[PDB]
Amino acid sequence: SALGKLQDVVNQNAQALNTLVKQLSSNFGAISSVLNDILSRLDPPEAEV
Amino acid sequence: DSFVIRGDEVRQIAPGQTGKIADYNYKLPDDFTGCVIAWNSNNLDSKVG
Amino acid sequence: ASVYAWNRKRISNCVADYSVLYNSASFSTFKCYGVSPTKLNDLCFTNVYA
Repeated sequence: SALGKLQDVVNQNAQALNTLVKQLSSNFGAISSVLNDILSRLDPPEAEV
Repeated sequence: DSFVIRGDEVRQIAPGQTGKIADYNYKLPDDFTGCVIAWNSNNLDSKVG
Repeated sequence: ASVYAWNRKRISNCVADYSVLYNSASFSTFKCYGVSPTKLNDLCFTNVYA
């Protein structure tokens, strides 16, 4: 625990990365969280949206 | 660009549309910038027989 | 079948040549949501429902 001030830092950054990566798995209102799946289901006029 | 179609196909003359006309006859771009005008011509293009 | 008692047909364990549908001229409305029919030739599913 004495080195917390260091470990904390690492953890923070790790979170900020993990969260970031996690935000790839979301949809944000779209029909899928993947990109190729959209490209393999829709034509440009709607895959664009 | 002038031509003639049947009524229910007028809907295909627009961006992002599909069907016989939009696919094989006359296809508009998804980013079309311009006007589409259409009017019935039964009095002119139709005849008995 | 009447709309209130609409029929359902399950499709499984078969190859689906969707062209026969999206290359035919017998249909007035052909509207695919969340998918393009052409791409369905490259896709698999556990079941389909007609």
